[PDB]
Amino acid sequence: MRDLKTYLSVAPVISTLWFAALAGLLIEINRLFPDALIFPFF
Amino acid sequence: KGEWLPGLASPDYLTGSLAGDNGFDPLGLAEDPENLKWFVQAELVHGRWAMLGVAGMLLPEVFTKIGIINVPEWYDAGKEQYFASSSTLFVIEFILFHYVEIRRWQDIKNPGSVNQDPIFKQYSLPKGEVGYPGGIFNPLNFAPTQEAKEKELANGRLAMLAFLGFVVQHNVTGKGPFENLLQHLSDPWHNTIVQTF
Amino acid sequence: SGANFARAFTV
Amino acid sequence: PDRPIWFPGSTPPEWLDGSLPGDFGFDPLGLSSDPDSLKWNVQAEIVHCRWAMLGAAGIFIPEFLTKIGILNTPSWYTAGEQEYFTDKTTLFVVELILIGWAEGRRWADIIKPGSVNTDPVFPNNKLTGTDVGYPGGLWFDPLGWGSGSPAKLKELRTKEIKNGRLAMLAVMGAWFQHIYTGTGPIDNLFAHLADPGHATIFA
Amino acid sequence: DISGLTPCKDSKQFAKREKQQIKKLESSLKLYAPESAPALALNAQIEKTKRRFDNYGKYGLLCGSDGLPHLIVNGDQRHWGEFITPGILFLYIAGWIGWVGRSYLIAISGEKKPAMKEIIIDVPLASRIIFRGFIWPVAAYREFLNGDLIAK
Ligand code: CLA
Ligand SMILES: CC(/C=C/C=C(C)/C=C/[C@@]12O[C@]1(C)C[C@@H](O)CC2(C)C)=C\C=C\C=C(C)\C=C\C=C(C)\C=C\[C@@]12O[C@]1(C)C[C@@H](O)CC2(C)C
Ligand SMILES: CC(=C/C=C\C=C(C)\C=C\C=C(C)\C=C\[C@@]12O[C@]1(C)C[C@@H](O)CC2(C)C)/C=C/C=C(C)/C=C/[C@@]12O[C@]1(C)C[C@@H](O)CC2(C)C
Repeated sequence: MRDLKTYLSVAPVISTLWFAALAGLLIEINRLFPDALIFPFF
Repeated sequence: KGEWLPGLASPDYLTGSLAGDNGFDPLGLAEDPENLKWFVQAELVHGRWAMLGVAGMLLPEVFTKIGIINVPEWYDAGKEQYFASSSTLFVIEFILFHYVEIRRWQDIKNPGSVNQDPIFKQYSLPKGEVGYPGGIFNPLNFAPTQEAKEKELANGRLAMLAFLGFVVQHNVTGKGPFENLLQHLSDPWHNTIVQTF
Repeated sequence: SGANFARAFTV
Repeated sequence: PDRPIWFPGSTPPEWLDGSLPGDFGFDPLGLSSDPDSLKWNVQAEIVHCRWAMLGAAGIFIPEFLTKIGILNTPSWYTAGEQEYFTDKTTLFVVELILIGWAEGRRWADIIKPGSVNTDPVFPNNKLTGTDVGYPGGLWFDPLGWGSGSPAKLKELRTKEIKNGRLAMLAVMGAWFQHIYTGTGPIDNLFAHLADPGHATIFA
Repeated sequence: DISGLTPCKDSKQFAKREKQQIKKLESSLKLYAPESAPALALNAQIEKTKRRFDNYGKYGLLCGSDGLPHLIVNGDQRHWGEFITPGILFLYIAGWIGWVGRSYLIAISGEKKPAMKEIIIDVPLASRIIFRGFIWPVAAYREFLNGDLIAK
């Protein structure tokens, strides 16, 4: 289990999980708010 | 002293000597002693202002609701007309606050240096700790014990929370704070934040 | 053929 | 050492000595090789046992009673949809706060074993339990049956663990039966008992 | 208004473009059955187009002579949210990232072989460091005043 965690801590795997999570967040934000050219909150 | 979270070890630099020390610094801002001193003075003055602000924006609303005086809400005070234009009052405040705040900053930078009165040389302030001038600022001559300092710090923190709540809960709902409390007391289960907006 | 296309737009 | 195991004739893993309550040497995937992993898994299993046991009781008692004419409680699956005196989100928030306080206390106990055994408001109260996952004290052990000889304690813990495991399996079975078939679990049980031959999952 | 531009809720080319797009969609909508899934998809597309045009009109943009909105990065108070309001936000987030990375590097400078910690990240220390960037301006300003930002 120690070496499994160590391998999952390697650079490519951590990078791909991080980028997948970020892409999912961006995709969900763009789906919830369809399109926007300016910041209208303030 | 106490712990803000049981099962967690307090940071080393916070040794409980300062008034109101509970070892709460998860993000570790006060690692350097100079930062610690600066933030101590900030937490003092920031918050000594907030208590007065909160009392001023709350008590008149209660007095108006019970009906002795008719005073505009804390938001509409700026829209009201006074004896002088807002610009002149702002300039007067700017000059006076410039003077007093530069005096305080000079005291903080070099403790025990600006105690003497510039105009009347004979008068002066007795020596003390930075942030608690005492002397003429203490006419009733109360005892500056540690318990009083802890009480003041706790009240200041509560004032911070009260002011933030006031501002944000007016932003979401245009109704005033005391009227918001009365509305919630009308029916707690249908008038909370979740139920309405 | 319509159901196959609709499978993408279910949400 | 020579306790019965899940697969007779096989060798149990080296990290399951047998001192833990309710042990049978069942860990083919090696998910608890590290010690802290073992502690976390033990705590998670105990909490899951208790929660699933309460859930199984609260699902299978009212439904069986409603099979008789004693009560009229609605089905467990539609309980969330039925209306109440307040919107669901407010109840969720209140439950979140109330359970969050207790969960924070339990987590603080897990990280530091003996730091939350004192009542903060009135310091005269205390919790006498001296094991993680077994708080003891008057609030959680009013009858005092928790304290006793190590052998009896181990036996009682084994009974609790086995009941919890059976409860988890029963709860998952009830959920899957409801989604797959679409009828109350007692109705499925009676239908199976009437015709054990054809009244199966295959149908 | 500014630089000889027309408000986007008053121009006509905006409406003409909207009509052209709507007609283009409705031309393809007619082909399929009204109850079929492609009809629902095309109706959703039409609704999205109408909502986008209405939002653009209501947000106070400025179309040009040819009919498209124009961004103003000048600094006028009526366009705070066009460039300046988003940009500051970006900087904040961007600063966060940078700060966090820098901290992590220092956190591994003590050990004898930091290369192993660079190619194989550790999650506990990184998770401790990640949330310290929420207050990055204050820490950065204090470090700049103290003088620990620049090597000597
Ligand atoms: C880790 C944080 C980090 C930081 C704080 C800096 C800082 C800086 N960079 Mg460097 N850089 C980095 C990583 C970093 N870099 C990486 C990974 C590369 C290879 C792609 C480069 C290649 C590079 C070039 C080619 C140049 C700079 C330059 C600069 C300077 C100007 C700012 C700018 O132009 O950014 C430029 C930024 C980039 C092109 C990309 C950076 C984005 C990376 C991917 C983010 C950092 C993420 C990292 C993986 C986080 C791990 C921490 C986590 C484990 C907790 C500034 C001192 C410029 C200069 O020299 O100015 C004087 C310049 O010419 N950088
Ligand atoms: C001063 C203040 C308010 C002052 C208000 C005043 C004067 C109001 C005046 C008026 O009303 C009157 C009288 C009458 C009206 O007609 C006019 C106005 C002008 C409106 C608020 C401060 C408000 C200050 C706030 C809310 C600060 C909150 C800080 C927090 C929570 C920090 C937390 C942490 O920093 C720690 C402690 C440790 C770290 O490790 C972790 C993190 C989390 C970073
Ligand atoms: C906690 C739990 C678990 C269930 C169910 C839990 C299940 C099925 C868990 C299964 C785990 C398995 C199979 C693990 C296997 C292995 O890990 C081992 C052991 C060792 C490894 O070596 C090998 C592998 C294979 C990896 C269930 C809790 C249910 C609750 C509270 C239900 C509550 C309610 O009903 C009420 C009361 C009333 C209703 O109105 C509302 C709801 C909300 C519905």
